Amino acid sequence: EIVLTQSPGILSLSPGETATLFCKASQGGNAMTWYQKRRGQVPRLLIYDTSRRASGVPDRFVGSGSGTDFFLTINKLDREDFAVYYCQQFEFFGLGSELEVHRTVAAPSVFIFPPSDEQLKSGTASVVCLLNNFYPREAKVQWKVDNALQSGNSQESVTEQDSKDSTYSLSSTLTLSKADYEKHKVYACEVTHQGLSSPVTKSFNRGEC
Amino acid sequence: QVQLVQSGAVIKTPGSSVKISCRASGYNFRDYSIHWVRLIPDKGFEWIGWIKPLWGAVSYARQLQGRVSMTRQLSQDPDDPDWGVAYMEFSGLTPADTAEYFCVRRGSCDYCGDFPWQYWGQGTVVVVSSASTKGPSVFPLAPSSSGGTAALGCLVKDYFPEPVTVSWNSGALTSGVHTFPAVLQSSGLYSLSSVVTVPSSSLGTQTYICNVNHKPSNTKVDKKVEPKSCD
Ligand SMILES: [Cu+2]
Ligand SMILES: [Cu+2]
Ligand SMILES: [Cu+2]
Repeated sequence: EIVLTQSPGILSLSPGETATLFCKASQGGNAMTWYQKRRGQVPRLLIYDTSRRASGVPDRFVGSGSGTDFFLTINKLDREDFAVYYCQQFEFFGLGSELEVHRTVAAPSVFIFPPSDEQLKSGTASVVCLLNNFYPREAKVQWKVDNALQSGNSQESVTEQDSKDSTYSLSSTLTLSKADYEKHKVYACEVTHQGLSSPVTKSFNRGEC
Repeated sequence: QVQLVQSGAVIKTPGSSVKISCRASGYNFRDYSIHWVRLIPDKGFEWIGWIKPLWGAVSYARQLQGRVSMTRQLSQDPDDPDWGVAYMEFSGLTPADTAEYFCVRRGSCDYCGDFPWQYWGQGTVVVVSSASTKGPSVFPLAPSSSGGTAALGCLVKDYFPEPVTVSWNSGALTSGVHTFPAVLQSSGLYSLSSVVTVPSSSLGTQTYICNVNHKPSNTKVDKKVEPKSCD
């Protein structure tokens, strides 16, 4: 079988700059194919036969390489070019390289929300931590319950990159039984991010306004 | 104009099979191989197989052998060869098969083979789950107990299947809103939250209502979000 290894996993650039994406094949001498998949859109053939442009593909896309080492270059990239790019040989695919928009570092504003009294009546407590309008997307959210670090009982969700300001937002939801929720007092979300000189904690005390 | 049009999204129970259609037009259907490929969350593309419509010859991915059955319907009038329908039936489904499935076809290159896919169907989402349809419970994410920026929201919990739509104040509030992609919980039910940031000074003057719609259960909820009642 053939293995195709793409790099980098994520490339962060601005419109007008030039993007270089790499796809390495485990076997030499086969032609390379590239696809573009914009978020939520049908995949699109970009390059075939290593350097040939598919229908409607502008000349700023350049496919190149040979042997085992293949490249997709996007010259003076357009805002429409932020997407995931995949290489292919026969039935075999790379795992994709994502082109995302670079911007200045932005620390997240952080908010914590207690479970509502309505939900608690049902036997479950959801505690939510919001990280708003930050860049880059990498962030660490740690839940603490009376300073005990939580593991295995939270789920995160991250928005698509904002089309105007290029930031991300993120939620983390901690799920507890009502019984467990009522056993402890201090509920805290600790956030680590490149824009923060030290981690930021937001917290509330159960039963306290 | 080559066109490939697939059947719609579907929910399937574990152990069942799904038959997806690919209605082709704009070229002689008997003369090109139709391929199938799926895009799997966290794993990428996986080629499924191909079918050559003339005689129905097929080739399936070795690791999927037994799970795949491709068939086709040909035009029976030789006056009218430029359409056909290809089918891909995928059996023994498990939640790992939740993915977006595509019929694809090569372009104009006569020497490049059948794998460089110029033409794509629009995709068919298949969700494999044992869960039953269920409308969401909507709970407030209440603004923290200033004059500055406050955050508030709605937690939309325990619904199946996707999707839910959320608006604020019947679409009058859009700036600062973030409606997060849903997460699948260990229960097999989805959950998401929708939040908005606003000036703190507006919390006593402005009403904030999230409008939650879950068409699969025809659930519609309007939840007013306000500061929690304190002593
Ligand atoms: Cu483009
Ligand atoms: Cu405690
Ligand atoms: Cu925001």
